[PDB]
Amino acid sequence: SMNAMVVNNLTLQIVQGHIEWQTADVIVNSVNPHDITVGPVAKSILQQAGVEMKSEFLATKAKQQLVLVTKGFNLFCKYIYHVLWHSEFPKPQILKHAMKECLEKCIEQNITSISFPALGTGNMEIKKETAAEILFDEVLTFAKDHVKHQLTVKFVIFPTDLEIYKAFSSEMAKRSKMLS
Repeated sequence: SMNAMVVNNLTLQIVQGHIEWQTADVIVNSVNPHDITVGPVAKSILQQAGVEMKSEFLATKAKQQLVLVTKGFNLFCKYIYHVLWHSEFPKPQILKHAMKECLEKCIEQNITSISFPALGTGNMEIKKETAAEILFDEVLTFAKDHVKHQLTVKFVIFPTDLEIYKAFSSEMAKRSKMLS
């Protein structure tokens, strides 16, 4: 099935793999803002990035939002964008607004590649198809509003999350057909 598409200066890719083993300018984490040590993506990123990443997260948080930015530390990225799942807001709203914020931050920081997990999936509030719709909506809106910005956006799906992979790939194929 489809795993990559180009929309003007934006390249969209779906990859089966480990988010924490990516090389990209930015890797996106997904956390409970009060405790970054739980959840499959968060635990993987924290293990790979190392203890100094948690220290910087905590220090930055104490100085203070939907995205908190740290260095990559032992990840092969320059920055980590930590999406903060604040408990008091509806999850679909957080997903949409955090995606928009991440993509704008890419322009702010001269980012050429950003790798996301299957953001917004694996909870009880958002259907996988809904998460895919939201994410693709925001990436395509971004491309329409910032046509000049060259960016590779990759969604990295855990290799055994086959249903999630199918949902993202189906959404890609639909978007590609709409655009052709």
